[PDB]
Formats: sequence, structure tokens, C-alpha cells
Amino acid sequence: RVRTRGKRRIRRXP
RNA sequence: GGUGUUGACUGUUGAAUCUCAUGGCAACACC
Repeated sequence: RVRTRGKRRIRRXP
């Protein structure tokens, strides 16, 4: 999954 | 309040990565 924080791309596993 | 680190969930696609979309707080450290 790809999470997004404060308009920031976060890559977390699937 | 600013900076850094960590992380769950919906759709489509395709096929171990990458890009796009959803939600929106929490924890720890430093100044």
C-alpha cells in the first residue's frame, strides 16, 4: 500500500 | 509549531518495483 501524509508519498509494502 | 521517523483502509489497472486514488489522525525523537 502507498500511504500519503501531509501531501507526501509514503510507500508501505503493498 | 517546526523538522525527522513509523503506519490501517476503498476503487481501477497490471502482474513482485513504479505511478495514480481513499482516509487524516496516532506514536516516538529533536529544536
